[PDB]
Amino acid sequence: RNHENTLEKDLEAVGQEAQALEERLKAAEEELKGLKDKYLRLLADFDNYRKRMEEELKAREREGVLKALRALLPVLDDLDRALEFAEASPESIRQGVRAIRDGFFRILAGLGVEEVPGEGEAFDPRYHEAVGLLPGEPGKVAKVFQRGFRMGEALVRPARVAVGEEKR
Amino acid sequence: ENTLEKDLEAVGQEAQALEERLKAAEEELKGLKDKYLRLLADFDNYRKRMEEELKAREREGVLKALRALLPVLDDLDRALEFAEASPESIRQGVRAIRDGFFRILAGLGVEEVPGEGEAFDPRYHEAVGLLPGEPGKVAKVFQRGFRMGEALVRPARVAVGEEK
Repeated sequence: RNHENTLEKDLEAVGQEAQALEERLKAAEEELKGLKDKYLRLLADFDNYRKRMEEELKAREREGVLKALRALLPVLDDLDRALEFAEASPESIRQGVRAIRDGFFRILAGLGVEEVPGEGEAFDPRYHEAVGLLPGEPGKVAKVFQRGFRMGEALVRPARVAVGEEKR
Repeated sequence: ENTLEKDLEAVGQEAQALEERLKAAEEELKGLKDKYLRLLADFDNYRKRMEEELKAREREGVLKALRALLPVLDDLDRALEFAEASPESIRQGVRAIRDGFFRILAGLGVEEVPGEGEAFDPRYHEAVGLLPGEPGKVAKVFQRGFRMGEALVRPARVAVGEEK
C-alpha cells in the first residue's frame, strides 16, 4: 500500500542510473571514431611528411655533391690546359702540375677542408693510419704516404703514414 | 512464479551487457591517447630533426665527392715524383691523371654533355660565339660541361657553327 507505492521508485531512480550508462556509451561512438580522425590524420602525415623529406634529404646531398664537383672541375680544366699547351718543357709541365696541386689545395680550403698534420707532427690515430714505421722521432709522423683531410670535426679521410722509431 | 519473473530476468541481461560495451571501450581506449602520444612525439620529432638532418646531409654529399676525388690530388703528387726522377715522364702522368678524373666523375654518375659536332642544346650549352662548322651545331667546346643525369653540374662554354 503506502510501502510499495511510495517506495515504487525502487525502479524509478534507476532510470537515471541506467539511461546515463546508456547516454555516455553512446557518446563514446566518436571517442573511438572521432579520435580516429586526429589519429588517422597524424599517421597519414607521418607516412607522408617523412616521405616528403625522404626527398628533401636525397636532394640536399645531391646538392652537396654538386657544390663540390663544381668547385673541383677547374682541376680537370687545368689538366686539359696543360696537355694542350704546357707540353712546352718537361720543367714547364712540372711547374704546371705543381701549380695544379697548389690549386687543388686552395679549392679544398675553399670548401673548408684542411689537411691533417704530417711529417714531424705527433702521430694521432684520430687522423692517422699507420702503415709501419721508419727511422725518426718516436711518437711522431715519420713520413706521409697519403695526405689526410678533415673538414671541421669530420674526417674526410685519414692520412696513411709511417711512424717514427729511434734506431737503437 | 518461475517464468512470471524469469522472463523479466532477460532485461537485466542488457544492463549487464551495457557494462561491457562501455567498460571494454575505456579499457583499450585507455591508451589510444598514448599510442597516439608517441605517434606525435615522432612526427613532432622530425619537425625539428630535419633542420639538422638536411644540413649534415649536404656535408654527406660534399664528403662523398671529396672522398672520390682526393685520389686526383694523390696522383698529382705521384706524378710530381715520377717527374722528380725523369722529367720527361711528366707529360705521360698528366695524361693518365686527366683520364683518371673522367672515370672518377663517371663513378659519381656525371657524364660530359654532348660536344663538338653535336646539336646545340641550351639545356647543356652556353654559346659564346661562332666558328666554322655545321650550322646550329657545336663547333668547338671551349670548356667541358657535365650533367649528373638530369641536373647540370655546369654547362659547356661552346662556339656554334656558322651557316652558309
